[PDB]
Order: sequence, then C-alpha cells, then structure tokens
Amino acid sequence: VKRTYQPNKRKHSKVHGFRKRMSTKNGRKVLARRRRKGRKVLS
Amino acid sequence: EARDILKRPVITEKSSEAMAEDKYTFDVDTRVNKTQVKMAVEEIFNVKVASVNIMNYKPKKKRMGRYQGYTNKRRKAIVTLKEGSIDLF
Amino acid sequence: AIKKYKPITNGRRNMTSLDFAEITKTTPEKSLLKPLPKKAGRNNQGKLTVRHHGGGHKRQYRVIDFKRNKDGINAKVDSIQYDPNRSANIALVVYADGEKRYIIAPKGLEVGQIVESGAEADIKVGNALPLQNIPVGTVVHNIELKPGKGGQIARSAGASAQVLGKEGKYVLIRLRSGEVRMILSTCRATIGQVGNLQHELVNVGKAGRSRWKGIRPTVRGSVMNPNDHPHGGGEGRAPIGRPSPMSPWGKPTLGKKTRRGKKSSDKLIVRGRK
RNA sequence: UGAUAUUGAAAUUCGUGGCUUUCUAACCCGCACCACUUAUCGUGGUGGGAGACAGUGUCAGGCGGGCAGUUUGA
RNA sequence: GAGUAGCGAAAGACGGGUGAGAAUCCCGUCCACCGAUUGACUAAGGUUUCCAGAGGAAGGCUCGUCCGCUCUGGGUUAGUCGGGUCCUAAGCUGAGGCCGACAGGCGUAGGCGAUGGAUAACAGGUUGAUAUUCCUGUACCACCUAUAUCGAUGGGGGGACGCAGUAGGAUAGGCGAAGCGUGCGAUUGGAUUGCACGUCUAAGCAGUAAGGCUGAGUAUUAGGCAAAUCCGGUACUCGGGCUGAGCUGUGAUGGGGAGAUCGAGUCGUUGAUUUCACACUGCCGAGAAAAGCCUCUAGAUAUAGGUGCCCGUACCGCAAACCGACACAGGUAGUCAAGAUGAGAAUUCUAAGGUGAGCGAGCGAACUCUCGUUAAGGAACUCGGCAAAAUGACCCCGUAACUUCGGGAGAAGGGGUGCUCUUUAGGGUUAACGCCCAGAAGAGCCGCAGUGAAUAGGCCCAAGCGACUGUUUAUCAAAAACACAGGUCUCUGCUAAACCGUAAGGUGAUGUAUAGGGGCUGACGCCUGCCCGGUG
Repeated sequence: VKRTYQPNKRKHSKVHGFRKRMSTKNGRKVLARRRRKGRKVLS
Repeated sequence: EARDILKRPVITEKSSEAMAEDKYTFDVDTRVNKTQVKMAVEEIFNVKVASVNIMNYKPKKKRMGRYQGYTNKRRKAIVTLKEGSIDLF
Repeated sequence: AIKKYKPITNGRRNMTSLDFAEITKTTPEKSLLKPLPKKAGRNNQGKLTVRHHGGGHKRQYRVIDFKRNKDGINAKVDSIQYDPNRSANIALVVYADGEKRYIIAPKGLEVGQIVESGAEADIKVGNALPLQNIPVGTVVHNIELKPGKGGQIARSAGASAQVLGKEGKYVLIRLRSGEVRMILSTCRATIGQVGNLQHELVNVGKAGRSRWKGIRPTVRGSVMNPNDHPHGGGEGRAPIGRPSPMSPWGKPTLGKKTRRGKKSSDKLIVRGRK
C-alpha cells in the first residue's frame, strides 16, 4: 500500500523552512515562539 | 596568505603510492580554489606545478560514550609536479 | 457540408461533422500567433468560479483585426483558414504595402478578391466603413459599439444584423436576437453575413468528443444532498418540491429577470427580445 | 425603492413651490490618441461619449431558510 | 497464562580448514532455483551503511569463530558527465502604483523558476575501496600573447513542436558454414573434419552517401514605432542549393584476444520495438516560449606557445541502506534485455549473471489448511451449481432468428493435427552452387492416446432494468445509482448574465446570441392528452 509521507528534499524546505517562515507575519510568530521555548532547531 | 591556504600534508597508503609518481597531497583551507592552491605551492616549496585536483569531504559521525559530534569537513588537493620535488620531511 | 458517419460503432452511430471544403490552407501565419494557456474556470484566488470547464486540446491564439483601420488601401484575400478559438473561419488579407493580418471571413468571399475600409468604399461583401455611410436595409456584421474600440456584435458563424433607421447622431438596428437598438453613427461595421452557416447542425456524437472541446460533466441538482443544492435530498427520485426551481446558490432560475436597472443603455434600447 | 448631501445653469409649464425639458463647466468612462516609458498597470495631456443622472455617505420601507441563534409539556 | 503460541512464502548434501566452542563461519565438489529477471544500469530518497585489520557484551526471532552490529585506520580527483557563471513555461515574487478598521489583499515594468530548449571526449589499462574524473594514446571548445573590421538595447529569418498509418534504406543483434585459427581425441557396445570454444578495435579528421525537402534571377517600394542592401508586397524575364542515417579510408602501427614470447578476425542468410524521422501520406480535436544561432541597418573604431573556476561524484537503489514502529509476503519513475519453442516482451526449459531464503532434528495420530485420485449414480446438494469439473491453440467445412444493415458470429455443429520415404509446383537473395521461407498429392510405420508436456472461450433458449464505452461509497454496497450524445425551457446586447472577494482585481473570455450561465429530461423509433381556479 502507498503510504502518506513520500519524502522530498526540495518540497520540505519550501513549505517548512527559514525563508518561508520569515516571509509571513504569522511565520515570524512561530519562530519567536520556538525561540522562547528554546528549541534547538527552529525549522 | 599562502600559508593559510595549506594546512598540513596527508600521509597514508594511497598518498605514498601517489608520490611514487610526482603527486602530492595536502589538506587545505575549505574556502579556496584550485588556482590558489597552485600558486601557493610554488611560493612555499619552489616547484613547478602541472595540475591540481580537489575533493570536498563531509563531516563524519563520531561518538565517545555514544554521544553526538561530527568531525571537521575537509578539502584535500592533489598537485602534480613538472619540475622538482617536495621533500615534506 | 455535413459528413455523416456509418454506424460501425455505437459511438459513431449518429454523428456528423463539417467537411472543411472552404479552408484553403492548413497552417497559420507564424508572425500572428500568441500562446493561450488554460485558465480552467479559475480566477486570481485560484478557486473554481465557473463550473464545467477543464482540459481540452492545446491552442494558439491568432491575432484578429476587429477594428478595421487601414483606410483607402486595398487588401487581397490570400487564404481562408481554421481557427480553434471561435466558431467562424478567418481570412488572411495582404495589403498593398505588404502588411498581413487576419480578418473574420464573411459568408461569400472567395480567395483572390479584394477588400477595403474607410468611409469611401464600395457597399459590397468584405468592406468596412462607418454606420452613417451604410444604406438602410443592409445586413452588416462585426459592429463596433464605441468608436475606435473594435467590433463586438455579430461575430459568430452565421451572424448578422441589418440597419433600420437614422436619428440625429444614432442609427437603428436589429440584432440577431430580434432586439432593436440604436448605435452611435461613428461606429464601423462590415458588409455581409459571417460564414460557416452549417456549424450548428453538427451532432457531436460521443461523450469523449465533448471532453476534447474542454467541457466537463454536469451533475443535476436533484441527485445532490441538501448541503450541496436546494434540489438535493429526498427518498428516491423527487420532484422540485419548491414554488420555483433554484440555482446551486439559491436564486430563482426559471423566468426571473436579471438585467440591472439604472443602466446608461436603458435609453438606447427600443424593442426588447432575448 | 424613496428622501437628503456631494449638486450647478436657462427656459417652458401650473400652482414663491413643484413638474418636465435643454445646457454645460462638477462627477463618471474595463475609450481613442500622445508623453512619462523598455509597459494591455498607473498618473498627466488631448478629442469623443454620457451628465447634475450615475456612483458614493447618512436615514427610511419592502423582500430575504441565502445564512445564523434558539423553542418544539407533564 | 507457560516452557505454552510463534520463530515471516522457496533445497540442500558431504569433504577439508579455522577455532575454547561449528547444522549455521571460510574454501571445494556435486545438486537445486530465477533468468521481460532473484541479472546489468540509473532518478528519487537515505546519509558513511562503502574498504581493510580486529572483536563477540547487547542487536540478529536459533547458533555464530560471522555481519548492514561494536573498535581504529582509510576511501569519493573532471575546460568536455549532470547542475551554476546561458534561456524561458506554469507558478512564485514585484520600484513606483491601486485597494483596505489594523494586520494586510492585489498588481506594472523588472526578477526567480525545469519536468523542456542550448551546450566542446573518445577507446584501453589500473585499486582493497574512484574513474568518459587518475594513467597511456589520439582529440575537440573558449579565451590570451608572439609571429578593412566590430555592429545593435532595435527590425526580420530561424529556433518552432499534434495524433494515427503503411512502405522503404540502413545498422545493432541473432544463426549457420570441410572459410581458418586452437585444443583436444575418448577404457561402457560403437564412431573418428570426431567433439568443444574464438572469428575485432572508438571519438576525431576527409571523402561520397540511400532517402527527404524546393523555381532561381533583376528592377521596384504608401508596410516591419528611426533606418536598412535584410524581410514583406508588386512587375518582369528565365525554368542547384541545404539537409541525411550509413559506408570507405586512417586513425593507432598501436590496443584488445580462443590460446601457446608469439597468435586467426572470412563468406552467406535472417534482421529490428534503434536510426534516417513527425520524414512522407491522412485526419480534425488544429497541436509552448525564450535564448544560443544567421542576417539588416542607428551607430562605433596560420603556424608557435599558453590559461581554463564553483557544486555533485563513496555505497544501497523492486531493496536487510527508500516509504510501511521490525533484517515486515505490501508500495516505489525510467534505460538494457541472449538461445530452443512460438504471432509474441505469452508458455515450458536454459545463457550472461545471480541465489539457496538467519531455527533445526525426528515421527509419519486426530483435527485445520494447500494439492492429486476415485466404483455406481449425476444437482438428488443448497437460499442459490457457491466451489470444483468441463471448454480452450492453429487449420478446414459449416452456421438460425432478429437488426438501427454495421451486426448477431469464434453463433451453433462437425472434421483434421505424430514420424519415415517417395514426386511436385514457387518465392527472398546471388553469376551459379548455395542459403533462407512456404505448399500439394501419394505409399507406408508405431501407440491407449500425436496442439502426446505448459499456456490459450463452456454453450443455448427466454423475461425485467439501463441505449452504448465510461464513473462511484480508499477500508462491508460497482448497481437498475452518476456521466453521457440528443431534446427542451429560461435568463444574458457586453464593464453581459452568472460566480469569487470588504474593495481593488479577476473567472466568464483575449468569447459576442449558430455565444455564454442555470433548471429538467436522457441514444434512436412512434409520440407526449386535459386544467391558468391556488402558488411562482
């Protein structure tokens, strides 16, 4: 059976990722939130 | 510069077989070209270079008590000589 | 005329088709083509705003001359051609300068004969000229609506209108739908009827031949659920259990008029007919 | 669908008020040409078309399972 | 619960060796299994699993001396391969701009963006681990220096394109040879051209090459935002260019070989799903863009040595390295693909190559599963012929109603099919012999049986429904439900109705009443009666 999640390096970085996040006002809110929690990776 | 370009020579089985010919191996700075590695080997050793091949190597996993950690990333360059020899000893 | 097929297959049982005997060449003039990528009923936002549009055959746009501008310079018809984007055929007319451009082909122009534009031409098929210079009782086509803009009325296969009267600066005319209306006298028109009069008697024949044209299937509202259509719901088959039939957005859709009041053309139209 | 603001002009008409006409200066044109300009955006100029209408704000009446919140005894 | 269930599709055996310990590790022989794949490549994805030494705690459904596991040392080399320093599509962004309580939405010039266009390298050797990258040999491309031309930021040409169909030219590959090389020659009754293998080598250069396309000159000028000798028109005379697979040379005097430092590389025939090539013919559904490239003018002033950057390159890749929590009977684009048999890429057996399945040894109870056979009967079984059985290929003779004249039709129903020997008509290629491909008639021989195995429709009669191909409840429903071609009503005159959105902007549509949106009906045939009081 085909499963969800067929991985894809370039799709992964265009939908989730630093520049995509820093493009929207709500994406910068995600990254602010993860910084005050102290996550080791932000995106 | 020209001593920032070159870091240290490599001494293994595959490199001692290469200087049976006139091929010498160094570990260089990770941010330089072929054409800088070529113009730095004559300024230091005073030889005449015929070619330079470069390789980028990626960081390797390495544990000490099953830990995290990666080695440095490396850039090693094989230079061919037309005139002379490098006695790196 | 209309090529009729033998019933070799159930698909081609009652299926007809044009014979294409008027089309003189079978390849466009390369310097007059644009791309035409499909926009299949989807707008800015990317949402389907018009139903039943989809993926057909690929097409290139040909640049048609709807405002006939080159006046007092003759043009010889070089070729009649096929256009995928409209229901009429098109003609390639070469000017006396060496300037080629397409024209909508009228019902009775053959390859070779000449045409011309401007307010000093002959009243014969293929010519264009303002509406103050057309004698009452002529059938025209490709009728402008604002001067300089280009023709907009009577551009389908077999379409025409005829001039009726004259006011001070306007002109009476009856359209293909029987509505009577006055148009400004400075707006041009072409003499004749649009060709391809047998385009309507074609019997498509297959479901898959309407998928080649870009039409996608229609689900009747009766066989939907109540969250989809006002006509949805019910035991088995149901009648339209409402005073009037409704559209998929809940407006009345049989007899109820939708033209909006306070329009600037409320003066210009005389006799109405849909 | 009305009143009213943006909103002006001259006349005819029957009772200083209304009605209807006509005019154009306001407003409008997904309209032609010319600049910015490499530009099917925009802004400005020029001809044309329409014009005190339309569009827009406030107030008012109709319609309104298209869409909401709910009630539907012991 | 309990020393219980299970231990995940499939064949192993023995000998020798290593070790404290061997069904399980390494070497050998034989046997088996896949082979349009259990073989060879390569995208994606994964990230060191790759290689060599060493180890046996845990992981491995058993064991382990072994490992994709642990330990410490290594391994990826490019002017030409693929990507950037080149082009653009859908989309994504967008100076100024337009819109909006805020936040922001939209959009112009202009940019980003391959799954497409452009673009200069080949053969052989070599490592434990890389190679069109290193080495040997022979090349080609851009630039730089020594020894009129350049030319648009602009114009034109080009680039530049669908689907189907058949015929042809080649070549790769296969096959056969008393063509010639090499290397054997039998201890089971026989035989001795008798048995096995081999039978060639690029890019580049410079030659000629089936086929495919198609008038060429001169003058002229109201067009291509200015210009033009270029293009597009017009009038005149007169009726060889530019592309293209292959082949030959010569490379290179070398390189590789069946093999014993030496060593052959001929002839015939079958031939593509590759190439000439979307060429040619036909059809209607009418089949990207941009740069490189070639010209035009606004304008402007032939050998000798060198130089050539960045990123990827290991290994798995129908799999124990990827997605499925697992060393999981599932899923995972593309290229290559031999012999016998055949229409075949089907079937059965084999090649090149790979593999023997990470628990076993016994015994041969019930009962469960998967498979084979069955007296006499032959649907009596059962809700129901469910399941099983039977049919099955090629050839020939034959074939009903009904029909929309196409069908029904492989209707039904019958007969043939192995091998040997005679004689007999031709058709591919060649000067012949040859070498392939097919037929007809006769006379025999064997068996229970001759598509002797494997793979390959059961038929008929009548009734309801839906015309038909098609679509659907991923994971209890595939249908009489949905589509549909056709029919009908209605709304809509263009800044159209309709629809998305606060608007701006859009779809409709670069369309214009033979057009578009919505409601119902549902091929085709013959038809569709009455009622406008109530509601719209």
